[PDB]
Amino acid sequence: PPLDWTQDMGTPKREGAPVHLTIDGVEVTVPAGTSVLRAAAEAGISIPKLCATDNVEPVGSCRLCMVEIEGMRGTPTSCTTPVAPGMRVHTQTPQLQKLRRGVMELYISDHPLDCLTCAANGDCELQDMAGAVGLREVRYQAKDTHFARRDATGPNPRYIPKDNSNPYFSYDPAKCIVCMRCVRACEEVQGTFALTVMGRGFDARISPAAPDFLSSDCVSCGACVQACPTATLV
Amino acid sequence: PPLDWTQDMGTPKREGAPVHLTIDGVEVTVPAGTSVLRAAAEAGISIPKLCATDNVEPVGSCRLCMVEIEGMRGTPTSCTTPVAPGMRVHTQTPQLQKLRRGVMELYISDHPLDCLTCAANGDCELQDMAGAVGLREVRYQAKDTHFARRDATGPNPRYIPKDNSNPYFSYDPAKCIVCMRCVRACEEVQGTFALTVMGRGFDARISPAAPDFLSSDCVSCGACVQACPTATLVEKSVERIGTPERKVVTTCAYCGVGCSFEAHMLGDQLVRMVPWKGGAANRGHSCVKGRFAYGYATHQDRILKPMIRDKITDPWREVNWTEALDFTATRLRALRDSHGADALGVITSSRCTNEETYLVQKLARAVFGTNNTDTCARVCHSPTGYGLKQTFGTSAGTQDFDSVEETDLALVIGANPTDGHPVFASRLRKRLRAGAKLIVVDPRRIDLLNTPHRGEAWHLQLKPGTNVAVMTAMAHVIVTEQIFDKRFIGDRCDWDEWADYAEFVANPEYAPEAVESLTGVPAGLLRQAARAYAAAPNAAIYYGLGVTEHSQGSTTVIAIANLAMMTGNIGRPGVGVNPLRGQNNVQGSCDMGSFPHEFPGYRHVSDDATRGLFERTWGVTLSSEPGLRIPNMLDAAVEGRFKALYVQGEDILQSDPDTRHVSAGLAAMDLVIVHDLFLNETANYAHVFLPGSTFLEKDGTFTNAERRINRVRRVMAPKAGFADWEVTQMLANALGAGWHYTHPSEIMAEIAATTPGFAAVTYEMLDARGSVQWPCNEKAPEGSPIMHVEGFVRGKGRFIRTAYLPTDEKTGPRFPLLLTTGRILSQYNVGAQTRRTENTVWHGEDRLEIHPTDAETRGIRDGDWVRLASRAGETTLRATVTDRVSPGVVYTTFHHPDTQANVVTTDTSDWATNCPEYKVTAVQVAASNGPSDWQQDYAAQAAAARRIE
Amino acid sequence: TDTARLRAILAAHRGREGALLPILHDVQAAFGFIPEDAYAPIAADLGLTRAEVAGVVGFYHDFRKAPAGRHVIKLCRAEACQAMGMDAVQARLESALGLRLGDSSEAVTLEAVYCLGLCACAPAAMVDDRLVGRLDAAAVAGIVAELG
Amino acid sequence: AGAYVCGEETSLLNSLEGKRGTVRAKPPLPALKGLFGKPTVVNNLLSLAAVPWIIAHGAKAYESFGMDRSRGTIPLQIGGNVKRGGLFETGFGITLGELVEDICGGTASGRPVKAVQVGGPLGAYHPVSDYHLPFCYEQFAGQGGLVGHAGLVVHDDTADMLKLARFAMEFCAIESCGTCTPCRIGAVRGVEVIDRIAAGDASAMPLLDDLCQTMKLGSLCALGGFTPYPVQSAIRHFPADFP
Ligand SMILES: Nc1nc2c(c(=O)[nH]1)N[C@H]1C(S)=C(S)[C@@H](COP(=O)(O)OP(=O)(O)OC[C@H]3O[C@@H](n4cnc5c(=O)[nH]c(N)nc54)[C@H](O)[C@@H]3O)O[C@H]1N2
Ligand SMILES: Nc1nc2c(c(=O)[nH]1)N[C@H]1C(S)=C(S)[C@@H](COP(=O)(O)OP(=O)(O)OC[C@H]3O[C@@H](n4cnc5c(=O)[nH]c(N)nc54)[C@H](O)[C@@H]3O)O[C@H]1N2
Ligand SMILES: NC(=O)C1=CN([C@@H]2O[C@H](COP(=O)(O)OP(=O)(O)OC[C@H]3O[C@@H](n4cnc5c(N)ncnc54)[C@H](O)[C@@H]3O)[C@@H](O)[C@H]2O)C=CC1
Ligand SMILES: Cc1cc2nc3c(=O)[nH]c(=O)nc-3n(C[C@H](O)[C@H](O)[C@H](O)COP(=O)(O)O)c2cc1C
Ligand code: SF4
Ligand code: SF4
Ligand code: SF4
Ligand code: SF4
Ligand code: SF4
Ligand code: SF4
Ligand code: SF4
Ligand code: SF4
Ligand code: FES
Ligand code: FES
Ligand code: FES
Ligand SMILES: [Mo+6]
Ligand SMILES: [S]
Repeated sequence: PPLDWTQDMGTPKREGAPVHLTIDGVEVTVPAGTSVLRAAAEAGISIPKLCATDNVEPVGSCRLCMVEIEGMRGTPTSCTTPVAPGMRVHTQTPQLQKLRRGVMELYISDHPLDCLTCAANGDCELQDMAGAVGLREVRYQAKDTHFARRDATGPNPRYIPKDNSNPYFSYDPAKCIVCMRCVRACEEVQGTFALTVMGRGFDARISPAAPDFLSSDCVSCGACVQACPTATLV
Repeated sequence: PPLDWTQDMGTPKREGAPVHLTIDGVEVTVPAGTSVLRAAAEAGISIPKLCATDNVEPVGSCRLCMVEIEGMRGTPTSCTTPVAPGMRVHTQTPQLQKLRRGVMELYISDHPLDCLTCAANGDCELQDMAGAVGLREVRYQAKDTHFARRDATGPNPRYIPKDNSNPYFSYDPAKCIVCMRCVRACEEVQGTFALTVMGRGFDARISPAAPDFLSSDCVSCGACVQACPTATLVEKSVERIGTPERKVVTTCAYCGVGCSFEAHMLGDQLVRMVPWKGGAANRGHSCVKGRFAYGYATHQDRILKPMIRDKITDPWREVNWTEALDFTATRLRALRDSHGADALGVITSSRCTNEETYLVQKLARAVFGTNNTDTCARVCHSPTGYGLKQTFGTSAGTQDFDSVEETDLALVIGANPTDGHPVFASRLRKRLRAGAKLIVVDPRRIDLLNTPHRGEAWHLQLKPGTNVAVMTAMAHVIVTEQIFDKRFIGDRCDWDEWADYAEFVANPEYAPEAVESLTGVPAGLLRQAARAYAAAPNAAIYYGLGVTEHSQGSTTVIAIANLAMMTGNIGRPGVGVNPLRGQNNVQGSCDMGSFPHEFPGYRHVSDDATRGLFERTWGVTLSSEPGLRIPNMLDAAVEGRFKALYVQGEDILQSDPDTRHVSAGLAAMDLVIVHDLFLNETANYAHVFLPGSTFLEKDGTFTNAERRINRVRRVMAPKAGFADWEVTQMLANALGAGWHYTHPSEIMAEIAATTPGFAAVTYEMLDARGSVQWPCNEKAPEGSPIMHVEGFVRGKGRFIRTAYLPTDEKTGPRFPLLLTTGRILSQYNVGAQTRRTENTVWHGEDRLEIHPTDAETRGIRDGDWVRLASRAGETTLRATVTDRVSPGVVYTTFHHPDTQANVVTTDTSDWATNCPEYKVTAVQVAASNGPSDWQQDYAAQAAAARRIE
Repeated sequence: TDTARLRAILAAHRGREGALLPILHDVQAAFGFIPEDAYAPIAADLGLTRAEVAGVVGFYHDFRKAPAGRHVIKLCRAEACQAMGMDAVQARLESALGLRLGDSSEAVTLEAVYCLGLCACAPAAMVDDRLVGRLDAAAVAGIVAELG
Repeated sequence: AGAYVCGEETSLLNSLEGKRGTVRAKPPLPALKGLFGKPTVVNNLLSLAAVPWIIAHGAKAYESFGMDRSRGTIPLQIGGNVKRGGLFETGFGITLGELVEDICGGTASGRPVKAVQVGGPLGAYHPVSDYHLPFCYEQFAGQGGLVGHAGLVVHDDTADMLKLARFAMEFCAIESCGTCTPCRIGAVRGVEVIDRIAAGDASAMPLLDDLCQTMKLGSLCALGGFTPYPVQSAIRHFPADFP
């Protein structure tokens, strides 16, 4: 049976002419607009991804699906990089390994180590992409965080308390990576723009324009939930 | 297929009557002793477990597999609770949930939250049982911990720093839960009690009685690792590289046991190799070499492009395929027209698959137009295939390795399974510790004798060479007395011959009381051992190179089979005459020709009925005359009338005797191709070179000692671009044959078509069944786990009169001592694959196990340099004083080339198959400083020849 | 000379059933502790492994890993002896010798035993193989007097 | 060799075998497979001291003394702060009221008794109010307690129940094979929890109760299954000492 059913490919399916390419030394034939990530998925060669889901269109936020492509400069993303004929792409080099480790380092520098007593243990797309890439050390002695209730000199202003107003799911932003799948889903899939991103940068926090989800335009449907990898929305 | 393969059930499988029960409202029928946990597993209802594994027996340590059972009080464990009929058990109530949460709470109260930057993330059996049960809060403000470096008031005394002394795995006790699977495995499974639990209670820490693992009795084998759930014991390749995603089943390129593995892969980078819980050969166990040593395939010294010289003194020249093959075939045809087709030859590699083997022998017969092929088996277990052929009808084993489980006695002649065949020795020790008995006939105390919790043991520490005398005396004892089985003789064997044999053996000259002089073994001990062997219900013989590699190997093997037939220990699980084959696909190789006197199927070459079949199948005229053997090749080429040679996957220099002679014979050869991975000692005299492929890059099969055909899969991609069968057909087509193969499945098909036994063999079968024993025709479709189960192959066994011929390698004044060559666990034969790994730790230099009293008068001390002044050469080596060996005996190892050991070794060989006398050589060990005259020149040559341009 | 004694001990417990414990007892009685130099031969004789031996040694408390002082003082810390004022005794004694509980020396070694059968004669102790009871804060003077 | 846990049959016969006193699980009983895999009959001294007397003087005579279920004489050992300590062998049915106030007088210090600990440290702290409680396995097992080797110590008003309840876990901690988790860790954690209670925290008592419960239900041997009784008893009988 299809793979779309059991496996979460990266990007949506596209229609077009057949196109041949070589993912990590493996021949693949797929429609034109189809990405590198989906193709690599179809070919069995898995690439590290956190912000890419089939339900929605891809966005280069995690930067963890970087690959070396012959004829390109640097380490472009597979989520955003549509295939082309005769394209030869490499999926795992030392460089990419280093970069991905660095990115996860940055992520986890702002994440709590509540695995092993978090709800989404065994089902977090962050944990398994942190073990995949091969993270073993975090070097940033962080001071500015979102999870820490108590900073130095007092309470953390960045800390946003949980929101269990909804009787079916809960929002703990302490564990939010800003992949924005939640937003993308409520806006592309469902179609009721109840979620947005309040802020510019590190101060960027997901939020419905209201004190709580319930008060919002959010009805339910756990698309936001089905897509959150990191137990923030659970 | 079975569930045992993919899923880790709780407890081992038990045999017994069927028993019906209701696990969580689901009916299950399983053997009696079988636990609740395993049953629940079989039924799909999973129960939370951390300390329970199938490899071992269960222990109620975690307390997380608690269940409510009707008719019991409290919350008993499933690991320890055997089923009973009409039992109704509940698996998930509120109570149990609470308790399990509490237990995990306690666990994690003493665990670091380094998930998300721990090695075993995604593969920790603690993490996933902490999310399963539903842990969400820890309430204990802990002060006493093991992980915390810094406590209050100072450092933590409880903190034990990491231990990376081992180059393959690491021990971080900070994350230890004390499930003790590690211990249980090293003690139940492997059988070397290297691990224990130091302390009482919270202070209980796993530990080997030593500063570090390396210093310990721990060899390797990552059973301890395969079982640790919590990254405490972890493979380093998983620390560096990430945790893997996919798995691919393969086999080991070693040892002939056929220890099946599943290679864990993260893309195309090989992270690790872990046993599969399949193959009757290995039930989830291994050794160091297979588990860890797979790094030769990624060494800088590996060669990836063809090279041609046109003269050995001249340097190499990195070259593409086409012109290389052109040059090759040109020279070949030239020589074939000049000196004749019989002036060519090949040398197959057991290390290779059976497919490539078949192709090579074809290349040698169909193309070149000769029968001059051979392989490594001339020197390992050729006499076997003569004796067992003259007696039974097959040049192959008799039983599986699962048979030993049912034996009540083990007689071991010429073997050291702890080093040679580790995974077999494990299963042997498992049985020894369970009451079975042991007789050992080596002159060299082996570690099988000093196994822990051993039952009874007899040791016949004899003088090397005198191996048939002892057997004859055993038989003399058995016949003088009346212990043998008459029913068996009358039924499955002949009687006319039994009488003659008895009348021969019954002679008092072959009695233990006389041989004691020349043999060195006592008399009473021998009598006792014989009585014990003859008395036991199910006894089994496992022999190796102590019998074969001698001037009387075939004779000895025959004597052994005679004993086995006399006593009645044949044609049943638990008994037999098992030779321990060595290299992988030695059996496959010999089965697919690779002998100069036979075709695939051990069918002689002079058989017109077979030659016709093959002429028809290959569409070419074949020869009826048998080809040369390696020694014959070399003598010829020295004398002439032999000019070519296609050496596949074998080092004819370091791994063959009378090194001087073989070198002089290899030099006088206008062409000697090589088809290895690395630049071997053989390539120092070469004109051509072709890269090969490792078992990781290949695809095909391996036929092991128990005749099992394990399947080999492709995980990596050939770095040189082409595997070995590809290269072979390249060469053949370049010569003019014209084969067209795109996948070795086609070849296996060809084989099934030509030779009998493999007619039912198909890759799909191997994939589904898991494995096959090669006698698999329309008759015995599943396979033939045991040979001779119903009458022998020739129809009737044959009794043969064996006698002890005094060897020609006797000792004298200038060569007073003897010599023996053998093995080590860490390193393989020449270590081309293994010296290029981190196993140079346990063994980085070859050493000489000399006896003290035989050293004192010489002035030897441990760590001193000595010389072996033998007849056929001379060599320098570092010494090691040990009471392991008997006085007047010496033991060496040939794994390292820096030491040239087979130069000492002499040309003397068996009478039938011409297998050499490795295990006997009159030598003179003395003290010296200057290394040698030979080693210098050798290094000079090797240095002036391994240079590229 | 230690090897000889050890061999003697091992010979004395030959053929016995589960003779590890007795052998260790005797080895301890001989030297005063189980030296790591004597983990191996025991195993060699009994067919065990160094590990099993060390584990046994580690589990049980009565097998010394390092030697004690010239004198030894075991002091119950159990229920009963606690009831009739063991704490005060302990305090006085550890003030006298200046050695707290569990802390040893070359001179003495104060430790706990957790019962002696002197549950009526509640405050109890074992000083150098001699039992003492009814240890009020006075007898401690005599305890220390015969014990420097 | 100085190990309380070796009082358990399995550990005992493990220690006989030359191994380390780790308790075994009980799919097989020692009677079926004990010492060296052989059938073995393991018993207490008192149970083997009555055998000769029984078979000799007649079983029926031994069957006379005692209660309906508990038959024969039992020794009551009486120690700690008590005037007349020692041993008292008698038929069951006698109250500790009599045995502690009438027979054995009162206390050495002359003070009253606040506690009486039947059984060892695996046994509860019965106060004076339970003087209406005759000795027998059944009534004592049912009245939140235990009678094993009939141990009996005494404590006067100058005792601190906190200290004792702590010593209990400290015992279960220092005496522990270290095989199952609820005595390895549970104990050395309870000893911190009790300290927290001593401080005054209120997030401890329920924690303590849950701990005790999992130790009861989960632990493999009694030493980590009976350990909670002292604690819970000292807490529910003597609340004036546990803030
Ligand atoms: N780790 C590891 N595994 C291996 C190998 C390796 O090198 N390293 N080698 C592989 C191969 S190719 C081989 S052949 C196989 C089998 O290899 P084995 O069958 O294990 O042969 P060896 O270990 O050389 O020695 C067998 C024993 O017999 C002793 N012996 C010597 N002379 C006599 C004699 O006259 N009579 C008797 N009764 N005994 C004698 C030898 O000294 C030694 O103790 O193992 C395979 N497995
Ligand atoms: N003194 C003494 N001499 C002995 C013995 C002894 O006990 N003592 N034992 C004898 C016996 S038991 C035997 S088996 C021989 C074995 O001795 P060898 O014939 O040396 O066998 P190996 O050590 O496997 O190495 C053979 C070569 O093939 C290469 N190779 C490995 N895998 C592959 C592959 O997949 N494809 C290709 N194309 N090449 C590959 C290896 O790298 C290596 O260079 O030694 C014999 N000589
Ligand atoms: N979770 C917990 O709190 C646990 C507490 N305990 C308790 O500890 C107390 C005493 O400890 P044990 O002596 O270890 O157990 P036990 O009291 O159940 O066994 C009594 C003695 O008789 C023997 N025996 C038991 N059943 C037998 C049978 N069917 N046939 C023949 N012999 C049999 C045993 O070998 C043992 O020596 C018991 O009351 C038990 O309930 C024991 C296990 C766990
Ligand atoms: C921690 C612990 C300590 C024990 N100590 C003893 C003891 O000292 N004496 C004893 O007879 N039973 C003791 N037992 C009980 C034994 O398990 C077993 O029941 C007893 O030895 C059998 O004797 P019986 O048949 O006379 O009861 C102890 C049990 C446990 C769990
Ligand atoms: S969201 Fe995922 S990574 Fe974060 S704490 Fe929970 S399980 Fe761990
Ligand atoms: S659950 Fe609410 S917020 Fe989430 S996608 Fe649905 S409507 Fe939007
Ligand atoms: S709430 Fe979940 S899906 Fe939305 S940005 Fe945060 S982690 Fe991503
Ligand atoms: S061992 Fe398992 S639970 Fe412990 S830190 Fe590592 S991944 Fe997490
Ligand atoms: S690797 Fe093998 S031998 Fe070494 S400690 Fe682990 S189980 Fe024992
Ligand atoms: S080292 Fe691993 S297997 Fe051994 S007790 Fe610790 S966690 Fe268990
Ligand atoms: S025992 Fe032999 S076949 Fe098995 S892994 Fe080791 S070397 Fe390979
Ligand atoms: S409760 Fe303690 S002493 Fe008893 S079996 Fe468990 S760990 Fe061992
Ligand atoms: S991985 Fe394609 S951008 Fe997130
Ligand atoms: S789960 Fe059966 S005891 Fe560990
Ligand atoms: S309690 Fe210390 S004497 Fe028994
Ligand atoms: Mo071999
Ligand atoms: S071999």
